[PDB]
Amino acid sequence: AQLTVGNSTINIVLSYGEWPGYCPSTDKPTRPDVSVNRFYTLSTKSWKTESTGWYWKFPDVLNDTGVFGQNAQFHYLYRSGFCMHVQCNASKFHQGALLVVVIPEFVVAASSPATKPNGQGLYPDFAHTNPGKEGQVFRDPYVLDAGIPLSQALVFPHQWINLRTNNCATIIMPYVNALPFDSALNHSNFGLAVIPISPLKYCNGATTEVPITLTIAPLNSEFSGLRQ
Amino acid sequence: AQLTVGNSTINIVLSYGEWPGYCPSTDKPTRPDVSVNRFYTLSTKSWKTESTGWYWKFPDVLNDTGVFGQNAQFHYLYRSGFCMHVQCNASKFHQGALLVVVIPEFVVAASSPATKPNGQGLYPDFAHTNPGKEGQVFRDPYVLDAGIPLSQALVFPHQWINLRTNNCATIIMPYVNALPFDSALNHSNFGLAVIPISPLKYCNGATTEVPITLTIAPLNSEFSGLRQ
Amino acid sequence: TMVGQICRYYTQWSGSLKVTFMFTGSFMATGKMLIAYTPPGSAQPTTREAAMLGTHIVWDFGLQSSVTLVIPWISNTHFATGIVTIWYQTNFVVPPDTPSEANIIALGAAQENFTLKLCKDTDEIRQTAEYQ
Amino acid sequence: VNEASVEHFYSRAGLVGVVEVKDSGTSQDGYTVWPIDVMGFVQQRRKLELSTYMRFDAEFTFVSNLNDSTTPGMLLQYMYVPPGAPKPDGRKSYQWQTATNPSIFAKLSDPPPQVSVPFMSPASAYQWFYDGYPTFGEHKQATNLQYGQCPNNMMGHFAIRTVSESTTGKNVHVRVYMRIKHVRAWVPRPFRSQAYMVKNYPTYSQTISNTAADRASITTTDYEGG
Repeated sequence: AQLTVGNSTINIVLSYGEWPGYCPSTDKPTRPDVSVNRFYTLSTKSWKTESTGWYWKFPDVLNDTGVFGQNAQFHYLYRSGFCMHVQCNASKFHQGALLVVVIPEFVVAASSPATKPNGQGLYPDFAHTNPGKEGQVFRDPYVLDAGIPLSQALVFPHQWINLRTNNCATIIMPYVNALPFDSALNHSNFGLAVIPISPLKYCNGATTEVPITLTIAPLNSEFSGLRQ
Repeated sequence: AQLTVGNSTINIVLSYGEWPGYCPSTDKPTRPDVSVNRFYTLSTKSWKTESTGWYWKFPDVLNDTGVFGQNAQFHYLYRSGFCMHVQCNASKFHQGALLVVVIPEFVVAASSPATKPNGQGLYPDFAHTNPGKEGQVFRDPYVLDAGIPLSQALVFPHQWINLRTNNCATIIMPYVNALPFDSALNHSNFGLAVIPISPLKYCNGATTEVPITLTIAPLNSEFSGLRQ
Repeated sequence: TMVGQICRYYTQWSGSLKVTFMFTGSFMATGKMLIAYTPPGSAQPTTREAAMLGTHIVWDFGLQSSVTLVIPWISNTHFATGIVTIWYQTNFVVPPDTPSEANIIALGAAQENFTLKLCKDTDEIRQTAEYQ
Repeated sequence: VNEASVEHFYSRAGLVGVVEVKDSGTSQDGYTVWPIDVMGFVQQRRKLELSTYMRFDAEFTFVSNLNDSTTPGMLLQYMYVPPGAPKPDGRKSYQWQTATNPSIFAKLSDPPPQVSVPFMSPASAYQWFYDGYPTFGEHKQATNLQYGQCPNNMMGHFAIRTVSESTTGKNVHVRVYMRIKHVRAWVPRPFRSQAYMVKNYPTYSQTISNTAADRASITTTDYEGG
């Protein structure tokens, strides 16, 4: 009951019904295969009562991490998909539900501070646009830190985590863009939002923090224009 | 989900990869078959926090018990194997681990009382050498009441009881000796040691004693030289 | 271990080892540990994210009670070799009325290709007392 | 099933922007440029944001008349400045002539002019959701200005003048109607649930409009609705 790729150890939602491939010879890139193809298990988020949620930006989260992060910040062009596995370790006495959703071209927004003519420029800071490996917390999860409502987020590729039912979720995301290749540093293709729809609840004498865990595997990566 | 031999009711480790048989016509013994072949369920040991362990001596434990005990203390020669089944009844809220190990020619030792030139004869009493049906408690389980370390006891035929995993263990022991037949009263061929490697732990409001239970079936017994 | 006692009667050995872990906690407990192997010539990983890099296995308590890790290409020949660290990946999750502290047991053994050569005499038995 | 197509959902040319060529008041410089935003009006801004990616050809129509509704046979010039060209600085500017800079000469008295613009983007499709930054300009301290903006979506400009040496005393009102055609879309989105504020940025306010209406209790459906 386990599977291993490249000395890394550890149902499936296939986004838009297409399996990520390589681009053809047209329409000489470097293909690292299992060197950069492995399981990156990033840090663990403690999920609490009264927690709003978290989000990531996927070409961004691995920019500082490991071998994939080396190639990313040095090759000029980038293409790849991802296989993303979100696990939650809880007990039969905890209850709650998580909505794991993959938002293509997820663009964070800023909120105007209540009373003001609101014409001046407001803008999300660089921490919210590129949260890095640590992810970022929703201040307003109901609108997804954008204008779109949460209740319709199910139109994106998603999966439910219901603690009484399965505790794991796996989403495979093909490369989606308007260009065959793009910049890994500047452009963020999508992001995960893990949103506790139904809040977390338990009884006294149990574990308060429930450890949501995120593990992401690049798929069919290819690079171009290697600098120093 | 049960099995019966000789009006006695109630995975498997086969010791040294050999199934106990009878000796050939050479190299007229009496074979009782299912009369003495049955399940002897001896008493129950309450396993506690801060319990060191227990051990038995198998030709010895049945000497006072039942029909096998009659033939044992009256025939001059003895040969047989054993099928030994150790069960532990616990709850999903208890935790712990037991090491069940079969030590051939297990020879108890005595400990010198701290300060002394230690040249005088010291020797285990008859209670420790022949514990009988009640078994005997390890005073020092770390050395197995001998010189050998516990951590290497896994070289003997053994099995683990991990309460979160299976609660039962079964070891089949063929007859092992340097002679084809031997004395059931004087000589002890082997013994079981049930050693709580990881201690027992639970929370208030649960059952303190966890009942380790031992059930032993003679196999292919044969006897010689019947006295009065 | 029996391997560690039996390789102290020989001068040189080579081969692979395997190290098995077994979790003795309660059936209701869950969590994850990160078991990482560090090849020779490297120091002990400072933080988990440094260990998350190659040659690790993330191990879940709920799913499996036991897990195994193989150690390649060991040799002593000479005159820092290898390090296995165990990291907390998540946290130790527990329901009510169940113990919050558990134990892990480490087993180890050689594998098929392991070999020994040049038998010598062990240093553990010295025991200067001449009465033995 | 045909009336629910995305081809049919984006059809039926609507009013994109209005623009006024001013010869009358203090201004007295007849001409205007116009950006071709396509998102100018908030209501079509939603329907386009339904998808992430769009590829379409546009058909523009110019309805023009005076303050009072009259059509006294002037001549206008509809100058389409494609992306990456300069813009007229004035009515007599040298850029009104050029070439490679398509023009339409049409008298008001005529039927409205009609032209089609192909798909001009460097990429394979338009995108109104672009995460990340267009350029490397960065040592920013904190300057977040250009986040989310994409250069690839700019379609042209229209410049209109009255084709007169001397200053006319007339103000011309031009309505622009665009018809999306041959449209493909990718990666559906949810509809905007909040009120738009800035034109180019998806910013909302801290008073959060509920997605649905309200009612008395979760049980009773009695008054108003819910």
